[PDB]
Amino acid sequence: CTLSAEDKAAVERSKMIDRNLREDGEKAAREVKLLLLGAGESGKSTIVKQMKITTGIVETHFTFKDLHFKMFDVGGQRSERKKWIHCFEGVTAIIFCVALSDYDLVLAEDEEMNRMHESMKLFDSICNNKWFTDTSIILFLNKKDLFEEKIKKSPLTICYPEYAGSNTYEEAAAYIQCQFEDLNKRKDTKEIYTHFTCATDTKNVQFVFDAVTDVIIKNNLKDCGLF
Amino acid sequence: DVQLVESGGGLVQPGGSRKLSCSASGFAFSSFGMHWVRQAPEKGLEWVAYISSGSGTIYYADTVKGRFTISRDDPKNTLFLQMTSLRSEDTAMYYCVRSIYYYGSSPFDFWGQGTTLTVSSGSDIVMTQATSSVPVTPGESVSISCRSSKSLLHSNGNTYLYWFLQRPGQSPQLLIYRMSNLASGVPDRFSGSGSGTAFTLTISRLEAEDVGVYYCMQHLEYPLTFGAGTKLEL
Amino acid sequence: SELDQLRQEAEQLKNQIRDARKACADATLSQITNNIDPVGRIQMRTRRTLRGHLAKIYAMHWGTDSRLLVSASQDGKLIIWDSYTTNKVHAIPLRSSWVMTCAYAPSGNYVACGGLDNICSIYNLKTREGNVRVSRELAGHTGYLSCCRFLDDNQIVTSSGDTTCALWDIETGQQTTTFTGHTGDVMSLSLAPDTRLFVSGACDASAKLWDVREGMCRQTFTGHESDINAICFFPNGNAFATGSDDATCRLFDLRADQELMTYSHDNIICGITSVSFSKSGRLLLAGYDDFNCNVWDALKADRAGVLAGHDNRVSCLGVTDDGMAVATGSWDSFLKIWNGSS
Amino acid sequence: TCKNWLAAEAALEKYYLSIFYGIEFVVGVLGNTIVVFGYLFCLKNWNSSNIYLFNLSISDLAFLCTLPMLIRSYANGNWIYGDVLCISNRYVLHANLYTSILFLTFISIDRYLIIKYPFREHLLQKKEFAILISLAIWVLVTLELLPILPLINPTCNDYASSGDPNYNLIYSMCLTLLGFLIPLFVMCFFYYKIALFLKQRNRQLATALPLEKPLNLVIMAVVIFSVLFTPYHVMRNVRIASRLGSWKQYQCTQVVINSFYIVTRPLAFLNSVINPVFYFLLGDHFREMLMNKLRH
Amino acid sequence: TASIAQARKLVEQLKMEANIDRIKVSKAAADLMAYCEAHAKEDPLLTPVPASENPFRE
Ligand SMILES: O=C(O)[C@H]1O[C@H]1C(=O)O
Repeated sequence: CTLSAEDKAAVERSKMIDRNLREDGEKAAREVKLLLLGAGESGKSTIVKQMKITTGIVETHFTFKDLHFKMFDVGGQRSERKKWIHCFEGVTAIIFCVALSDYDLVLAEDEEMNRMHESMKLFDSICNNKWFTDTSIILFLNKKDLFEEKIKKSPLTICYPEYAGSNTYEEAAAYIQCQFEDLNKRKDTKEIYTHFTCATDTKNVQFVFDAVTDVIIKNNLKDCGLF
Repeated sequence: DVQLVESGGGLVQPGGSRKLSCSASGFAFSSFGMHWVRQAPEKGLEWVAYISSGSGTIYYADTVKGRFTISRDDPKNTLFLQMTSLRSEDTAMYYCVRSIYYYGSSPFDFWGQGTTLTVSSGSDIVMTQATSSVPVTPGESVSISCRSSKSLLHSNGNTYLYWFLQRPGQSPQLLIYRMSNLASGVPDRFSGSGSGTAFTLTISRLEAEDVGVYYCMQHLEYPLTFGAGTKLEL
Repeated sequence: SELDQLRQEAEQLKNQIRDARKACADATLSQITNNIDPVGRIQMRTRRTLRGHLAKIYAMHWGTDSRLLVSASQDGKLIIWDSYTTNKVHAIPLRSSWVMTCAYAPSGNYVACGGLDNICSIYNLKTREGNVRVSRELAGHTGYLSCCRFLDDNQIVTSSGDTTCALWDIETGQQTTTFTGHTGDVMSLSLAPDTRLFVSGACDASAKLWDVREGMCRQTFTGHESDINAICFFPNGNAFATGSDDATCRLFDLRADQELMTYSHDNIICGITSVSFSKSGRLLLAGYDDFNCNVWDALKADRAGVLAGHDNRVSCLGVTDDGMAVATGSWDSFLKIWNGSS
Repeated sequence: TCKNWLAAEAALEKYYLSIFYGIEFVVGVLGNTIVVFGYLFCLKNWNSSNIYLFNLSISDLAFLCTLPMLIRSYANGNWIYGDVLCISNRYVLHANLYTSILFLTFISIDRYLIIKYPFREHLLQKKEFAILISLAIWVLVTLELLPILPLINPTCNDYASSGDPNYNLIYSMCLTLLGFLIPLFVMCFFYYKIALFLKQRNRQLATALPLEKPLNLVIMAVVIFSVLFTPYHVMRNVRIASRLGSWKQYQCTQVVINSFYIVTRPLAFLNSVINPVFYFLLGDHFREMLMNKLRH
Repeated sequence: TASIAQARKLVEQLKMEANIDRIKVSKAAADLMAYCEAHAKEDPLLTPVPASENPFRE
């Protein structure tokens, strides 16, 4: 009641700004956000192309069955990951890509550590992070066709000294999947969704859709006290 | 560039109705509040109506309440004034004025060109300009005085007094807002000062384009009164 | 060999520098200041609470008039606040929502921001239209931008995660000078009051002093055990303070070329996110990971007060130019203004 | 043979009512105070579920805050607080009872809508609509309970044993039909839909198959309500109908039925002590949020 | 080549660094104390201001 005319006009402008901010927040809260990770080249670009059809961080937007996704790829950030990973604390899920044909290849740095054992270290570091204690992981195992051929030429005992030994695709795939899924320590509040990536471009977005729907339903049940 | 263009004037019989339109271009129209002001033939300025940004607030002058309606259409960037039962005292030239309000802004900083309208045959702050005409020569310095009936100084440090200059055959132009600040694009020769009720505007030098009429206006409270300006002669 | 010769020469130079520094350490600052009265107990109260951000707040900066301020959030928004009345003046939507820093021009006409996109964006606040528009996009860093500070309306200095600092020219968009020599990510920078030198701190647990005009490093300061997250400059321009991940703050003197005081407590085991001085330099304010801020007697290294009232990390804090209030931002999406009571 | 029956009835009304009322009072006030404090302090965002649960807790507290006078009067054997206190205690009881009953069904509706429309895109999932519905519930229950004033006019007895049995029977049948049965049917329908959805979802995927636990909770929410509320209404209506002149038993059967109505009275109030544990404390997020405030 | 250049640059920087003159610690400490004492009365946070002059009173 002690405000001049211009003060009241400024208050009205501030109220309009508040209304616009609230509307924008409500619009943005209805989207799915995914963080995409992988160790080196593991078919990650192939997955990006599959879902779709220098600059620091790359964002991809797409729609599937009346739902909006935002995939963030941070492979271009070559700085220390410890200083900016906490920016992604509230994502819906993490998509981790692993190449199955790397079980016998060796990174050309030390000629001693093969690529698969580096992927396992990265997966262990990400899964057991303190910022991702309750974040679901969708694990993609790419290049199964190349793996099928490479199985005969090179045995799986090269990478795993303790393998029982079947030297077939059906058993080798299961063994690798078990080795990766065994790194999850707190397997009570976190889940892993595993998929062997196929050439067709429609069976991958469907899997992501199903996993994200399951995650959302469980989040709502936990919020309501029923889970 | 910023443009406001007016239409809808002309000749009207008493008791008739008319609609005036104001189309804007070159600026973010939806974020400005807008005013209609008018000037009778061979007279001074007189505030008519105000519509806020988002059309959440509307104000009218006491002499037109019940017969005039102000509205805006933001998708097409237009402002309308619909007026009914037009008396003979409404013959005037009308101006569309834009103004924006936040901390540090400058309201009333752009005026339209105006359109003409010819009609056939209480506790308001009084703003006084004693002198009504001044002859002067180039190179000298001039002081213009304005007085108020109420103290324009609010209890927040702001004094709400504005200065406008109208050159012959032109729209008014803002010079000083809030008694001390200089408008954008205005030469530094102009300055303003005052205290409470008495205010002065000083022109440190002088040129050939400063001739015209000077008006002082108050923005402390509605209905936003003017004062009959002082004419500077060569 | 020649590599061994150069390594030995570097070690000998380091030993000579250490001996030269140890020569001039006659008495400690605690001994010199053991004869001044304690500051007492400092009590402050919350005067304002600014709400409207929907995510974590990462940076804030005061205007030179001590009334307006700018804040940056990861919801994709810059907000300009009038602190006296709590009104919002401008809200600016950003192209990239991963902002990590923001700055206010001393003239009051421009704002700057940047983040995980490796770009510094400049925004013009005084336009003929009623909207705020982007003026320039400075690109050329190969890592995330962590800090930026205006020198005037046409000059700005930034620090990046590619272990580099840069001084730009806004009109042309070109890098005018480059500052290299750090071996880790540069996390902060501070400008001297005369804007002729600036100091930076990196993840290699060291700080460096740079001459703006000549573009070389004059002095290097070490002593921390972990990454340095914050850095501030003493009011007279002859000393500075650093905050690090080892839960301690330290004070360095330029002319003495060594550390003067360490501020640490046995109950603090979290890192420091921000640091600042008061108008006279007697008090040092530091924000921590354990959700509150601590006030230190700078001359005596004693605790003097605590600012509590946030539900998450204190990520940024600042003091006005006239020294009348403090501002703290946090990961709980609020800003608070603090003032003392007579 | 009803001499022993009368002695047992006197013993029940002397000891059982006071004891059960005291235990219910202490446990319920403790739990509801904990929940109210937790909501008022350790909570930032408010949605429809929070509003409904908070109002249910408030109604439970308001109901529980009217026991001590009844306990003291039953212990002493008389009323020592005035007649206006009689009409001011026995009125708040029933209004809060039925308000809580309605809030439970609105909780069920909201739980259905959360799985029908994730992201909360429905009108009924807005905070303003929730507040309006809460106010409407309070006002409508007060209006429907207003016709009870002239019947409990007094030395003041229980509701079911006061006044002419004709108007008593009419109002009792009307209130049992319009305040108990319809909300129960609505709740059963919506929880049935939820159960069908949760069965199909677990049947259409492997995952960890963990969605049996919310299915168990859905059935418990329905079982507890019915088990505790039905016998009270049945016994109250049959007791009121017993006093009727047409049903002139003129035997000991008049006493025995009365006893069968006393025992069912306190257990029906149990729903206000079970509710804070079942709807708030069994949740992991609420417990963790309270633990964090305890740490601070 | 690359390592030799890096080592030479490091040695040159180290040589350039060890050419300034360092004053005694006591002088710097006294200077800090003098600055803090000279400006003590103009610090509202250290010495609170009466409520009539506080812009943030409410
Ligand atoms: O009138 C009633 O039956 C209710 O008040 C309760 C009691 O008497 O125990």
